Amino acid sequence: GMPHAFKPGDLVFAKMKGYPHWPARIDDIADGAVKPPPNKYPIFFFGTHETAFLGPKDLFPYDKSKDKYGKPNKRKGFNEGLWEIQNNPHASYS
Repeated sequence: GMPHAFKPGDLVFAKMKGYPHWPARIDDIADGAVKPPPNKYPIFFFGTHETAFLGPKDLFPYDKSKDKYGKPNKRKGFNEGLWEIQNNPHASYS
């Protein structure tokens, strides 16, 4: 097939119910691990230990959205996650 819209390493803000748009990346599925439902992706939330499966309606490509969503807030882990996406977005995190 053609390349998917999102691929491992892509940076986003990801939206979950109850939470502000959160700095995140598309992760690899580990060898042998559960794969997402169709047209979903494993999303690693910077500043957290959360990986969740989300679809595109909840994914805001980082460059388009950073001016609006890339602003400090005091949710736990948020500003740490902003630091990570800005300063070391491709490091090992878990």
